[PDB]
Amino acid sequence: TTLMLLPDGMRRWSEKNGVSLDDGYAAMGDKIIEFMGWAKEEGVKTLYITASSAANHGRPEAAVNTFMEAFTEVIRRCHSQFKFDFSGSLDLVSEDYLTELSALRDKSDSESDFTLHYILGMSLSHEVVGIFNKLNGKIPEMTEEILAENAYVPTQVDYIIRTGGAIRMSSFFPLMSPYAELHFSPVLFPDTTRADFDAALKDLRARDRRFGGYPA
Amino acid sequence: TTLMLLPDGMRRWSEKNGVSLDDGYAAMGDKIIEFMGWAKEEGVKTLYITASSAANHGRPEAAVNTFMEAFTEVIRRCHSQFKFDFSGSLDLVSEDYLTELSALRDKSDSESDFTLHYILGMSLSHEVVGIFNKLNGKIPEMTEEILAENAYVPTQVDYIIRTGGAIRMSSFFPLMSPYAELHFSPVLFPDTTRADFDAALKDLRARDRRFGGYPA
Ligand SMILES: [Cl-]
Ligand SMILES: [Cl-]
Repeated sequence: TTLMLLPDGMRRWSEKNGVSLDDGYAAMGDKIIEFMGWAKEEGVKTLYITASSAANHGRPEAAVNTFMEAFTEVIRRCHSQFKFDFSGSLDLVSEDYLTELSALRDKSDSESDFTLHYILGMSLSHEVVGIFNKLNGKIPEMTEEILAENAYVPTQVDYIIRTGGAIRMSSFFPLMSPYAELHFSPVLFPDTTRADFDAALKDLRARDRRFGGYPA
Repeated sequence: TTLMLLPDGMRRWSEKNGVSLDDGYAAMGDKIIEFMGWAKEEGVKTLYITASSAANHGRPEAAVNTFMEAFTEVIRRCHSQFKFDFSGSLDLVSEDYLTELSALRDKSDSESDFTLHYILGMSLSHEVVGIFNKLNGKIPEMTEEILAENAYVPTQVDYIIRTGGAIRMSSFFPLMSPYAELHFSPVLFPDTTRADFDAALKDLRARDRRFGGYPA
């Protein structure tokens, strides 16, 4: 199973509890590690996590480093437990975070049958723009196969969990996975319990799935 | 307000009521006309309807003509009551139907405040592929503005209503509207009542909305 987690709710959890944004993101880091264990136990093989939108990288440098440091900490803690990978709008990410993440990809277990994959600077319009400008005037035509090899999410997504209560995709729709089953939880990400996750998976596993076929 | 309608449930409604798919598609036709009235009354100004996926046009000819004929009939019957437009994977649609729709756009009321706009052969991958190949080697670079002027859905979508109970986007996510608010209705589209529509709007209208800002 391939699962994509949209872990929304950090700021509002911090505000709710009267604690700093650094605390919220620390709680998010701990919850990601717990969630990863739950996913593993339920047979998820690939866990995509939307670390950021393209819009998030236009925030103040200080606030960018808050989330970046929190997402990187998770990988510093657990890179030996999985194959780590990342992609997205890498042009938006500071060199020092790109160097660290590359090192952590290299230090992670390429023989793990579990993949943890961060999407950074996610956004369809930014994604398409980027792919266009990389290949524009360079190749003779685009095909769905060439699109898929340049897409931020390199494989098909079976399920999406969005926490935090918004019922919208925001910047995080996977370009090449039209038939991903969507589960929206009202729980703020750092409050997610194992029962919230189990309810999500019970819903998702019972859906009448649809797979796509050959392009048009 | 801009509303996109994903009117799923025709095939299952016909099966449930023991009738032909032609009868399913005519009940859908009658209901689009009714829904359009309902949307006018609640302040909808542009109503996008997802008439087909790109995948829909790989079905056999007979099956294609059933849906193309039923959607085109709505517009034959009502074109004087709104401004009509259409877009999408026009490369997949037969010349006869493009000519007729093009005539119906012309004969519709271009001075109406209400737009009914059909998306044909919707699919992000096929969309992006098409936009790429149109513009490949033709411009020095893509920007968000240029993407937006070539996208199938030409304006921002505020709300999406998907009937028929699936909780997924299928081929139908609007490329340039990350923050479109999603409402999933379990009702099969030909059974949709005013009360279903009102509850959809009561939910969509109370959402905490978010808007996009300048690209990166
Ligand atoms: Cl959001
Ligand atoms: Cl579907």
